[PDB]
Amino acid sequence: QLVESGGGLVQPGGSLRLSCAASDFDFYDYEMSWVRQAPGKALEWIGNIYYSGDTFYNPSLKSRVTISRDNSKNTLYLQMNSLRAEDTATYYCARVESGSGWLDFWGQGTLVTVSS
Amino acid sequence: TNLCPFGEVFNATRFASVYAWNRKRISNCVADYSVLYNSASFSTFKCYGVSPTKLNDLCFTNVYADSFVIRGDEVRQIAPGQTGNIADYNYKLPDDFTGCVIAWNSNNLDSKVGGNYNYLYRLFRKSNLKPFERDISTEIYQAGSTPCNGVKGFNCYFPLQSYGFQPTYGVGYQPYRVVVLSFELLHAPATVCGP
Ligand SMILES: *[C@@H]1O[C@H](CO)[C@@H](O)[C@H](O)[C@H]1NC(C)=O
Repeated sequence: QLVESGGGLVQPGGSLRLSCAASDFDFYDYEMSWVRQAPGKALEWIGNIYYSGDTFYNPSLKSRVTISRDNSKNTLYLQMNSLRAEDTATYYCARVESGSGWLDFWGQGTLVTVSS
Repeated sequence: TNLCPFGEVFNATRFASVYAWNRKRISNCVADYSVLYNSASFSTFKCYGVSPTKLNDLCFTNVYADSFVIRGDEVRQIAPGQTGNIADYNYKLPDDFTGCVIAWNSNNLDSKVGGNYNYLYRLFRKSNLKPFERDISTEIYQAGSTPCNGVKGFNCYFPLQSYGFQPTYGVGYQPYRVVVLSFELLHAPATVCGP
């Protein structure tokens, strides 16, 4: 059973790490993506990491977001710094199909809220 | 009187993706097109509305150079009146296009053994592009009679995909670099001429 961690409450001067685990499928050749859903807004695309550790980021979030992966540990890592008060959301790790743009959300989603 | 910067357009190290294609205005110079047609590198050199051998004679106004990277079996879609993913959702040429589509195979520049994933193409749009329209709106859209309210309906789609360019990949999937020269014909005092 795949799980997730790293999501809690965090101050807007620091950073957070988010982790997606993978189980009952191979975390080898899939194209994974990080998206987020703000309360009351649509799903916003944060970034995606390809095969062989190449990343494409949202142009609004290019300088604050780093995404990595570890295929041996079967984990997907997001790190986000210099947080704002609007950055609170439910964050989802998804798998991108090839040829179709279908996102396969098998994570339950992590809840991240920011305050003082 | 100096040369137009075709060196900074063709021989550039990094091209943009086709969904975010680069546009370079060319003005206040003289352009030598004879080096482009006589070069052996360009596999595709197709001129619509002009002739490639006659391009050293016409004075133009504000020549646009559109640089991007597509795959081999989509070079036929960089032409007026074609249909495909690139023509509809990535790069649309007008029906009265007067210019030259230039394309050369760049397998040994734009491929990695693990995959060069830095080149992107739009898979789907709500409507076809207008001629010379760049859409870089990297949203997440919904389809299938459920909205993109979350995961509780049918899941949402991401429009941009990456070509996984490999050297091993057969022709027709290898990275082809495309420069589209577009001409505007003598509305004002012309600035770019031939020698
Ligand atoms: C690109 O480099 C080659 C290397 O010889 C050169 O022949 C060619 O003219 C260059 N392209 C342009 C547009 O200058």
